[PDB]
Amino acid sequence: MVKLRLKRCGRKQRAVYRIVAIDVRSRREGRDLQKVGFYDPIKSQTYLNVPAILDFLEKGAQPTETVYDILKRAEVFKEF
Amino acid sequence: MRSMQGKVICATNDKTVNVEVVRLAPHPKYKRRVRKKKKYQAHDPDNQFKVGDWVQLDKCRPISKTKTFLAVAPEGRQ
Amino acid sequence: MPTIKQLIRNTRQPIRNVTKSPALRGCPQRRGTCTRVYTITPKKPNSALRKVARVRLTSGFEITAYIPGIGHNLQEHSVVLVRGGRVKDLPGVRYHIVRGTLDAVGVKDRQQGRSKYGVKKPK
Amino acid sequence: SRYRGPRFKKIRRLGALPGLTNKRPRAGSDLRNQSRSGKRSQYRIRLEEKQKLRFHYGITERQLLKYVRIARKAKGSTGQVLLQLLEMRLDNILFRLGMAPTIPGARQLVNHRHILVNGRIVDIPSYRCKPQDTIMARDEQKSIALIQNSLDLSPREELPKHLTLNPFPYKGLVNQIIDSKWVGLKINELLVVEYYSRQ
RNA sequence: UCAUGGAGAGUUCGAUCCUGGCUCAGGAUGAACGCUGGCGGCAUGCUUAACACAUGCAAGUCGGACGGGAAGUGUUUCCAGUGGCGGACGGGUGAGUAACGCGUAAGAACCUGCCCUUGGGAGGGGAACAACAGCUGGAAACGGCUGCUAAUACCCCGUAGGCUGAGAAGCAAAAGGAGGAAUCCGCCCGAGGAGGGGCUCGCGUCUGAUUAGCUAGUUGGUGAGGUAAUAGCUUACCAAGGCGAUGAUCAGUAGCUGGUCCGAGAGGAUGAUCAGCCACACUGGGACUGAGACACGGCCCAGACUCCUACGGGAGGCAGCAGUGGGGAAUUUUCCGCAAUGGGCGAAAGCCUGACGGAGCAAUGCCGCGUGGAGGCAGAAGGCCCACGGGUCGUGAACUUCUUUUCCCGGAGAAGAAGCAAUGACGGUAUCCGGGGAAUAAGCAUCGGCUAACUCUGUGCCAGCAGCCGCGGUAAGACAGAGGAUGCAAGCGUUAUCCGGAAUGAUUGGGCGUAAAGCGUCUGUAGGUGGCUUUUUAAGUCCGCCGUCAAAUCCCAGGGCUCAACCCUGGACAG
Repeated sequence: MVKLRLKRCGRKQRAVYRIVAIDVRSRREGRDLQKVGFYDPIKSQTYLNVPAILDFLEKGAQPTETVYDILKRAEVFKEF
Repeated sequence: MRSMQGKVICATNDKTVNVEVVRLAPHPKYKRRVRKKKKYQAHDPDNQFKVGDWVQLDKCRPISKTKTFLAVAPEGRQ
Repeated sequence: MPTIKQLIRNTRQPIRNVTKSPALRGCPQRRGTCTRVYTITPKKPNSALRKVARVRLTSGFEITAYIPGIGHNLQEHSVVLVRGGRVKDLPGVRYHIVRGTLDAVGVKDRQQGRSKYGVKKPK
Repeated sequence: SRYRGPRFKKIRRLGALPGLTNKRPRAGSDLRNQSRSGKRSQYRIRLEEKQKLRFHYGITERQLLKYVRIARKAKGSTGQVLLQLLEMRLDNILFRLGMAPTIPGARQLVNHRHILVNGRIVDIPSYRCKPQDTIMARDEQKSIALIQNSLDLSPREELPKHLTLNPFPYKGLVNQIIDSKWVGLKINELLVVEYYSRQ
């Protein structure tokens, strides 16, 4: 399926990452149905948009490694 | 979408009618309302359309190369 | 020309900005091969001996190009680098030759405006 | 660049550039030839309002095109907003607070990294200040009293209403963006604005 | 309130008004060349020959599917082979393609391994094929008999909410592995969904009439086949249709679009990097497997070309990354790393990624910064010019102090890396602290009008300049030099391409008595526009709501890099 994954969105030596739920066959910087999330590893926030991640994980788009690790920081996981 | 109402041109083919469809269109650079005609092949198993009647085209499964519509009847609210 | 039908046929179109250099036809300046290094005269109001090199280009044309500056090294079958720009006085000369580039030396002893003539700094 | 050059030339040509590069008036031993006789084209007049602006703030002219594009880009009197984006320039403020005698003095005084702003150091003269800021010295500048020399010889002219100079704790802050009346230099905004219409 | 936008000038003539053309002032380049050249941040880097390509690398993985063997001496690491997925993604180029290829908007006739949800099932047998051993052919590339072997590999029987058929009837499947177990990964048959594809259609999609007819599987219909699915997709027969002067057919050009640039605006030109879709992979043509290709680094054939050969034969596709050669005015390093991110495989460990993350060179561009700050008797040395009085270079320098962005010499020193720890190519980079020291750092155009800047010496229709007008035949504000000035600034100029100016293709916005221009006049087809009142539908029109026009860009407002460039978050008018 769809695989919720980051994409690099920034300058050189910056690493401002989006969390996009695109199809896994696409290149890493493509297009999404809905670009759900944010991750700034230098130091800043991470907007998550919980209902849409629950929509796609409720559908069954498995995430990658560190997207899943961000999803294990917060308490997003509910099986409903 | 909409149907495409228009006159029947010539029905000398079984289950098949040519239909002129008249369409107003704004010409792009100059702002008038130019008509463009485009004629189609529609399907009818009943083939109950003579020359000169006017029908409404609705999209269906393609029947031949050109025959991709079947036309039934307009509503007729005058 | 009414808005109706003499003009949603077409007005007309102007052609282009017509090319002011029919050679050089890719882009700005192009390597040349000297064929003649003769000298012609301008039209009637002027009076000079202007020294032009008729030059074959790498494009596929052959064209008579002007040689700027005072001194010139250009003998038969040398290599130059022509550029655009119309010398008015000479009928037919459409082009210039860059000085200081390949096998066409800079002008002798010039100390005002050297970048147009390919002479490095003195002093 | 800086232009770093002969500068009474620019004062004789452009008229007296106020404060910038001198408090001394020009031609103390000079001007005894060269009648203008009254012929000056209008393009020379608008050009001299360019360089009356450009030398008085020490800008690169390409950067002045940049400030005009931002000045058009903002909403309002572009003749005034150009003299808001060139007043809240940092070394113009350090000039205006008397932290340096001249504007090359303030530009060099901020190149060698002697200014903290809100407690953080700013190494660049083209920094645009904001309302409610904080402009101080460096911690070594209570041992390096160059700023105190400038504040010693300065206080003939006081301050315009954005500034607030604190005497010994050396802090200057701007309450709000400077008003046109507030702008120190005397020139016509329309003349400069019209000149850049061509681009 | 809205408004954030619109400049002229030269040249026809003894002069004037006007038409009209040319030329310039403004931006932008993926740019090129010349002169000059300190640093930093972020981008960009064959536009030409889709032209050949040396060398290395660019796609693997799984021993927890299976059999063997080969190092290590119960224990583990490997391995060619059979299998499983991945090689259809990612990367590159724009030759073709004027067409549902693209863009946008609807639709029904379909498929879909991996991915979630869900209903049921896995008994019984059996034959080999690699590997391997032997013989043997070849220089190699590869083989060829003889035997033998295992499986999630193949075959058969039974069983099936599936299929065929009107029913009658029949038909169809399985695979084990890991673990002590627990259980987990699987497998087979179904049923949905998401995503991905395959089709169809409305509308938009370059020029040329000095290209006017085209089309006979052509356009329909049926029957037979065929496709995952509709279909002249294909075939036999019947019908004569179908397209076109609103440009068919032919010829030529061109990847397309979010966008970029310009313009006041309407819109004009254009499609590099960024991103989506298409097509190609030496030139052609085929098919095979799989879910999915007619497959860039797969197979087979033909053609051309290069290499090897022991002369019989083989091998090959850089428009992957670096690189060489040619062409060109012109476009870089045969670099480091999987640390992140994203892929592929695996139960995990991990492995592989020239994608990507970085680094190097180049002022190729955009932005920021410096080459000193303050004082400097108004006295001297000098250049140039002068009615020889002087002026101007010039506070400029010299000279006195202050400072160290940068520079040199030392110390420290990151985050980026993800809560088990460890895990960094970048790199001892960024940044900070200390010690000297004005030290290490300004050029290039122009100065007749547009167009800011001017005098002097030399030249004498010569040398030359020139964007247009035109200067140059002895005192040239136009050539050459000096001085001075101007504008710019690590850039400055020339050229080329595009838009503006240009209302010089005109809807906004032009004209036709004489300036370029009314057919010689008339009839009339197509087509265009059209009197008044009343009534009806709403196609146009207008208003509300809703869907969509990807993300990035532009606009507004915040936020982050010391600011800016750039990056990021949110929002939206238009249309």
